[PDB]
Amino acid sequence: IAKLPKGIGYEWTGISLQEKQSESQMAFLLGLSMLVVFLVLAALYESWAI
Amino acid sequence: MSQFFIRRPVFAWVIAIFIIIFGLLSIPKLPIARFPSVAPPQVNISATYP
Repeated sequence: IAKLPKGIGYEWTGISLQEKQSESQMAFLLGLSMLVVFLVLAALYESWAI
Repeated sequence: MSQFFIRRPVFAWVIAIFIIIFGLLSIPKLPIARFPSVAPPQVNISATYP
């Protein structure tokens, strides 16, 4: 699409827009899901090293 | 009693860290306005008989 004449945009729709949206969130959802368990384990084993 | 959080300081810090994180994930999520909807809502019915 970047080789087209200038002024021609594009968009994704349907199954593809819901696929591109699913790929931008994985690094955030894997970040929180590892940050939450690290927090809740410090609440049970009284330390940061464990 | 309330002597629980003297011998267990790490349990105190994660509750303080949890609401820092959840609060900072919500300041971009809040609408910025000058006033709430304090004024009563109006519904205009416009006719035409030229």
